[PDB]
Amino acid sequence: SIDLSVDTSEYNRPLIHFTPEKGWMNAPNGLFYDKTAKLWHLYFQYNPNATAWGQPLYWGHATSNDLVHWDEHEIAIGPEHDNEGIFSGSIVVDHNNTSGFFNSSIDPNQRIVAIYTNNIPDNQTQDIAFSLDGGYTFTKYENNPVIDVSSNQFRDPKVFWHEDSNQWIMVVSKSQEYKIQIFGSANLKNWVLNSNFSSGYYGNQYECPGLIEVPIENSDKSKWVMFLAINPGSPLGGSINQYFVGDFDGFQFVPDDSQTRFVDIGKDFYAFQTFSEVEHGVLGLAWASNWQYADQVPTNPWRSSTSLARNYTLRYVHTNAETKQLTLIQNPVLPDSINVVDKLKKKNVKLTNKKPIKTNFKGSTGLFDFNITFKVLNLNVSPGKTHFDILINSQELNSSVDSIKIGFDSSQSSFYIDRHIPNVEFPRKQFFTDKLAAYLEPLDYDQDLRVFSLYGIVDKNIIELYFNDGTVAMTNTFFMGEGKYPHDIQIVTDTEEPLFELESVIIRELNK
Amino acid sequence: SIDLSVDTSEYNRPLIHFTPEKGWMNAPNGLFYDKTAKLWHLYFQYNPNATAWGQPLYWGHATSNDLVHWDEHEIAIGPEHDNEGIFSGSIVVDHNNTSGFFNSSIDPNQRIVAIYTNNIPDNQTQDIAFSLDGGYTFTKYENNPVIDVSSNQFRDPKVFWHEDSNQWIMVVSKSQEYKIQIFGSANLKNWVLNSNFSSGYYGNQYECPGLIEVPIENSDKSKWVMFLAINPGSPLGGSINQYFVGDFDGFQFVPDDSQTRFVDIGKDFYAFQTFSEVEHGVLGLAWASNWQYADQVPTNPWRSSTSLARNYTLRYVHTNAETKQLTLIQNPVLPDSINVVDKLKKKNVKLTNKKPIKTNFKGSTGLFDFNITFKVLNLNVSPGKTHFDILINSQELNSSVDSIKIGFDSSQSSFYIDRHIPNVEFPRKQFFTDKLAAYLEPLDYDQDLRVFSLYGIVDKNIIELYFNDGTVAMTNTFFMGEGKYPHDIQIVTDTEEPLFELESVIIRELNK
Ligand SMILES: *[C@@H]1O[C@H](CO)[C@@H](O[C@@H]2O[C@H](CO)[C@@H](O[C@@H]3O[C@H](CO)[C@@H](O)[C@H](O)[C@@H]3O)[C@H](O)[C@H]2NC(C)=O)[C@H](O)[C@H]1NC(C)=O
Ligand SMILES: *[C@@H]1O[C@H](CO)[C@@H](O[C@@H]2O[C@H](CO)[C@@H](O)[C@H](O)[C@H]2NC(C)=O)[C@H](O)[C@H]1NC(C)=O
Ligand SMILES: OC[C@H](O)[C@H](O)CO[C@]1(CO)O[C@H](CO)[C@@H](O)[C@@H]1O
Ligand SMILES: OC[C@H](O)[C@H](O)CO[C@]1(CO)O[C@H](CO)[C@@H](O)[C@@H]1O
Ligand SMILES: *[C@@H]1O[C@H](CO)[C@@H](O)[C@H](O)[C@H]1NC(C)=O
Ligand SMILES: *[C@@H]1O[C@H](CO)[C@@H](O)[C@H](O)[C@H]1NC(C)=O
Ligand SMILES: *[C@@H]1O[C@H](CO)[C@@H](O)[C@H](O)[C@H]1NC(C)=O
Ligand SMILES: *[C@@H]1O[C@H](CO)[C@@H](O)[C@H](O)[C@H]1NC(C)=O
Ligand SMILES: *[C@@H]1O[C@H](CO)[C@@H](O)[C@H](O)[C@H]1NC(C)=O
Ligand SMILES: *[C@@H]1O[C@H](CO)[C@@H](O)[C@H](O)[C@H]1NC(C)=O
Ligand SMILES: *[C@@H]1O[C@H](CO)[C@@H](O)[C@H](O)[C@H]1NC(C)=O
Ligand SMILES: *[C@@H]1O[C@H](CO)[C@@H](O)[C@H](O)[C@H]1NC(C)=O
Ligand SMILES: [Zn+2]
Repeated sequence: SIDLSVDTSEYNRPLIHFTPEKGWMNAPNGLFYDKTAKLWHLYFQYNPNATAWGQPLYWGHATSNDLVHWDEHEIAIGPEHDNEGIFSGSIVVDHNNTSGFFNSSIDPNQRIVAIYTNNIPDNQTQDIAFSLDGGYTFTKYENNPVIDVSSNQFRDPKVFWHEDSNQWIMVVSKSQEYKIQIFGSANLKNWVLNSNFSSGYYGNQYECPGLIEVPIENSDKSKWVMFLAINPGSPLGGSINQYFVGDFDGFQFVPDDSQTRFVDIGKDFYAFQTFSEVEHGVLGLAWASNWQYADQVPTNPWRSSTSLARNYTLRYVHTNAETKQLTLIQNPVLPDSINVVDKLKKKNVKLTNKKPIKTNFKGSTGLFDFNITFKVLNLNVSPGKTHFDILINSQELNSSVDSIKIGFDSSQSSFYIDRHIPNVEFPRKQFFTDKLAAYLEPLDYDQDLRVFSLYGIVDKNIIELYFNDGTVAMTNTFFMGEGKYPHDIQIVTDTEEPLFELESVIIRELNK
Repeated sequence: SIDLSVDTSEYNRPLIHFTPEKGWMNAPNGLFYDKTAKLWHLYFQYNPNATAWGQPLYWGHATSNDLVHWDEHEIAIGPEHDNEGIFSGSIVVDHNNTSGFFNSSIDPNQRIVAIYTNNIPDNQTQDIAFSLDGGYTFTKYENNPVIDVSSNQFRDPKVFWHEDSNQWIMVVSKSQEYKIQIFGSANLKNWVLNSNFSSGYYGNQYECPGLIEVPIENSDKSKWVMFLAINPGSPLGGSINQYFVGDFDGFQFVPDDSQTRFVDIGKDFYAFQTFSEVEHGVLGLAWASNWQYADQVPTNPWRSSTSLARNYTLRYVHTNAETKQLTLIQNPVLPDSINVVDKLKKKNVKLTNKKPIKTNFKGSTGLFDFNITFKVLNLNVSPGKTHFDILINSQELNSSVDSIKIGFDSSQSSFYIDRHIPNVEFPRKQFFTDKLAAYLEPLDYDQDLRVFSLYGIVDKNIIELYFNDGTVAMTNTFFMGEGKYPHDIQIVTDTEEPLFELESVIIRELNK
């Protein structure tokens, strides 16, 4: 039912965020690294027959050597019937053949098992499938389901090997009971329920849980981080991801505190999953939309991208002037395989109304990043002027320029985005929150002067912001008018004297 | 420093929300009922010298017989020096003279003690003062402070008599340590620290805690509810109030669960306090703004109102189709001293693009309410049309009408507000979030049809929404252009056939 006569790709298909060539994508699934083939695998909730969610629902599949250049493959897993779906799940590598699926002809690093929710009318079960060809084709286990609790709200298994307790661990959502259930298994087939976990912001239901050891920076120690998706009922409206920091013994997750925190405080970062088989640290990505409007955004013949892959650490950071908290840090994976088409580089710039920064690039890919370290100077200005703005401008088309704005206000110690584009209309835009804010403590002090940093990347219809070296992340989609895409970046202020010193400014036009 | 030559009152001063005649108001303080005088007392953080926060900072004072008609009095409490402030606090009635301040000539119901934070350079302490004239003038205790922990982040005491443990209880914020501290006292002068409580959404700092016994509807049971204000770092940006439900023994508050929930999910409901000496149930109100922009909004010669007084209960409500949670309910206090100028009443209205509801009132007070029960019918419509909208329109003034919109989308089971008023500019409007949403389960089912209810009241610059008989509350200010205020209400949809039946619609023009 997709109309291949209208293609928006030229102006709003991301270059380095994965999108399916056609149809509908939601949650990322089965994320893993093949150490033998040296390949990253992305699977995803996929409806090839429309640009909206529907059954039959499949695992789509793509691979990358570098987490930015993706090759889309044939559908990996499909349902038995048209009114069924292969819902979310994860992949593990069964190196030691605990499952019995793998003989000496399958390299240990390629002993690939998918654990997923099978959705049929009035029933959700956890099922497994194995791949003998490096994750391209799967055979479903003959004795599926591996877990059935007679529920239609029981989904999204994330599985990992727990060395300390010598077993497989599954975290899975009992979605409308607001429980993350922790199961254990010797062989991925026979599972025992070990504990239930309930905390944080409940919203309407629990989805896509995760549980992983995240490294503490400058340390050989880690904490266990429980990830949890809720939708609807996010405090920002719709879908959001949250996390909990604590310890895990193979049976029970015990948070260090009872505080609620979000992974990303943009509108468009949901169903976060981590890659299995990562040698150094923790990598993950999410679905870069919001259930409130994901199926209505003006893209064709596809809807949805993933976020960039991000690298997850824990750092002690000031959440106020007195107090440090061990906080989830994330920074984008952007390797040297990305081409720099053109660059603006400045240092020690005193920003004023007479000294704007303006890119003057020959053309546009619609893919840019900006990297700024700035200091707030001791200058008293009128309350309307305590800010500077990064403007992302389209080309002029039909006599107008569309823009989005990213700013910082020194009186509020807060970043903000305004993704309001007048004259772009789509269904459920009343839920498409335009103004988002993030409070941060200074990254550092230079004498008495507050220092902050900002890294942003814009990729045709998505902007990802990382405040203070990944202390806070904010992911938002944006939809410029037909044919319009990012062409030029400006950094402006209305202050006559300098309130902000840009210690370092690097703005790059990028390409695949 | 206030310019009394410019007065916006005629178009944007609320009729039934308390505002100071001039200057700056923030947190409500010292809320209590005088059972002898039959008088409600409102005190508030008050800067009479500007329409922005500054020291010296005072307790302003107003009284009401009905919680809508307020009489403003002389300042009740002031600081010793100009670089000091009487910060937030509470009042108790010391009926049995545990303090020793009151002889036989002071009616027991009028034995009024204020407990407040004294803010001086580099020090915040808890201090007390007593009134011998029914709360109009205070004498500070000669041995203040009553609590000093050598901190400049130690504020907002809410004190109550705990009958079960036969002592005074103080909840107070150790703001940047993220602790609510619970102290106990025989006499309001000598305090012992009994416990610390840390939970929920931390943001930047803890403020204005509260702890009170709230009744469960249709039962003789109750729970203890801990209230907590955070600012900045609200997930909605800036300032917000949250709550915890559990039990209290006079020493330790123990929540029933570790979930985070907000009292009000509008932008403009902060520093909530409950009235002391309420006979039946729990009444409270808040400051109806957000620290991000409170001191920049285009009102003069005052800034800020309170919310309406609200009546607080607990009810088991569906947060999803399967699961009920004991949830905080709030409904506005709107007594018979409010006059109905005009009303539109409709019932069993099958709403369509050809059947809009439009008020045709002769003039406008700028004060209206709307009370709607509606059913979602089984009709498949295009995704752009799965909603209806309540439009609140200004008069046409120099050929333009300003409006705000409250809607419901049946596909998302969510209400929304859009307070976006283009052309009205003020400092820090980048933080003035325009689009807010609230997910709700149906109030009821009529066979298979989903039933919802909405009560809204608009009072010149503030709209308060109560979804499903107070299941969710949302408070937002809005600023129409110079001279413009609400005049007419419309209820519209774009559906050609009926998707919504308005079972009952009552729209009233009100006056004081
Ligand atoms: C994600 O960020 C982490 C840093 O937090 C990166 O981990 C680092 O990765 C490199 C490999 O690229 C490691 O270097 C190797 O370490 C071994 C053992 O010391 C050494 O013998 C090898 O010669 C090699 O240099 C490095 O140790 C590691 N750092 C930590 C703290 O684990 C990781 O590369 C990032 N991943 C991506 C995709 O960006
Ligand atoms: C707030 O709500 C409670 C009901 O939830 C009201 O309590 C009743 O008040 C009347 C007197 O006005 C008593 O005779 C009843 O016994 C009370 N009922 C319960 C269940 O306690 C209270 O009146 C309300 N207050 C306001 C101002 O609306
Ligand atoms: O249908 C499930 C419900 O609508 C969720 O809010 C979306 O569900 C998720 C998360 O968005 O997508 C998957 C199905 O495509 C499912 O496995 C997962 O829990
Ligand atoms: O001290 C100001 C602080 O940063 C808060 O965000 C505002 O403080 C409050 C709450 O808004 O106002 C009062 C003083 O006006 C103080 O008692 C209370 O904690
Ligand atoms: C859906 O897409 C699948 C996979 O391409 C295809 O085989 C099938 O015919 C389609 N089903 C429907 C209902 O269109
Ligand atoms: C090992 O598995 C391979 C791949 O399916 C299969 O072809 C082969 O027969 C198996 N070998 C043995 C010894 O069973
Ligand atoms: C966990 O939750 C399940 C499903 O509700 C319940 O049956 C079981 O009693 C709980 N188990 C534990 C260990 O709490
Ligand atoms: C941003 O600049 C910092 C400081 O120069 C640098 O170390 C970092 O790698 C840059 N970030 C990105 C994403 O390129
Ligand atoms: C502030 O207002 C108070 C009370 O009206 C008044 O006594 C005083 O003159 C004012 N102080 C300053 C510093 O403006
Ligand atoms: C109570 O104290 C007041 C002064 O505050 C005084 O007017 C009065 O005489 C006293 N009454 C008694 C009964 O001691
Ligand atoms: C409560 O918190 C205070 C301030 O951090 C601390 O000194 C005290 O030891 C704590 N008391 C208890 C009983 O936890
Ligand atoms: C709204 O309508 C209901 C009847 O459905 C009524 O009982 C209730 O009091 C009304 N609310 C207000 C605040 O007027
Ligand atoms: Zn606009």
